[PDB]
Amino acid sequence: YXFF
Amino acid sequence: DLEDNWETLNDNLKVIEKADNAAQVKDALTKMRAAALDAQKATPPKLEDKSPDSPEMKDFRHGFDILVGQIDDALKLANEGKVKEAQAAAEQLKTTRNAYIQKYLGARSASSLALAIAITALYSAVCAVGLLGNVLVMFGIVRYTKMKTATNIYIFNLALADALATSTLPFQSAKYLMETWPFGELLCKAVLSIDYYNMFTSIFTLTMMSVDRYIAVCHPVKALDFRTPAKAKLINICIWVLASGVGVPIMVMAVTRPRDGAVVCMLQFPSPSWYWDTVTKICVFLFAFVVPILIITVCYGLMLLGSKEKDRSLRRITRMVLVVVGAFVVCWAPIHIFVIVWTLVDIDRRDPLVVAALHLCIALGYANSSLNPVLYAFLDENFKRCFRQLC
Repeated sequence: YXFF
Repeated sequence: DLEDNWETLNDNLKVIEKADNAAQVKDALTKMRAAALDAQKATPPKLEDKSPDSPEMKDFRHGFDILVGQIDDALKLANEGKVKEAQAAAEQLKTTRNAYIQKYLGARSASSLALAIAITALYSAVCAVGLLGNVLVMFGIVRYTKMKTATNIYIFNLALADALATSTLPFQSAKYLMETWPFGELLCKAVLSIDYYNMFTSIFTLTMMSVDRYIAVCHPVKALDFRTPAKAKLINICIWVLASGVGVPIMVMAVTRPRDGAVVCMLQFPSPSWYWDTVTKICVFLFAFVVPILIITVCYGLMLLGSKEKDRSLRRITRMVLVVVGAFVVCWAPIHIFVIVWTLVDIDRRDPLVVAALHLCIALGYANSSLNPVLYAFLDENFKRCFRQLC
């Protein structure tokens, strides 16, 4: 975590 | 710094292509010329650290002297009021840029590679530990009939979520090194939703362990009725079903798409994405962090308020949960803060020390999964024994  | 300059050339070019007058064309040109000169000064990655007067370096530098020349030409036209003519001249330099200088850009910085290798290392390192370490925990609990404790059944649940989490890591490592996602859509969907399951199922189990300790301590009479293993299993399954209230929608929403030369795995929020994205990012901070924390802190606050070995035992096991709870917090507190800053406070997002620090503390998040099994086998005696018993 996190991502696009 | 350079990709930034190459950015402003492209942008100003299309401002000229959408322009309606000489002044605003002129201005745009004048920006590009500055961009092209500070770009010329810079060394690009394909030319990592060649001789400052190598043929290729001399040749790259040349490309810009050309481009500048052409900007001073277009600027002579716009100055004289010749707008359309200045625009046409601007059209020909997009090509002259691409024909000469473009063959030097696009590559990854040596720093950036170093980061990627550094990550892959840590990941592999976490991955080899956690995946191993929690398969053991999961194997140890089921196999040995002597280990079916209410709290230990909750740990199983953690070791499961952590294990699953650490199975995705090498895929992330490969994504970083090779700069693309070669594993297909299904596995993209698998990896992201697993990353969300990991956060909630962990923090919900850690809330229920905390609730569990509390009823154990403050209501030992009542406990005998609710503190059974069969029931813990039920709550584990509930924790997972409930978590699926967040995990399944991501399962669907996550997808694989090509973008700017590569294939990238990502979330697709129904428009407006940037809004719904924030929505979720807040909820994850509340409902998988602060709100469960407040519950735990309450649970623990209240316990500040029976036989020889049983009173000592409760203390040891209770003190174990607080550490894992705390250890959890300190691993995730960094990244949960960072992401809320990242998506609300507009800081500088391309700096070496910034990006690294982010990545280097996302890594801490995932390090929580390799830490757990160690803490179990160094703060629980039965776990400590089993792990050095095997070998």
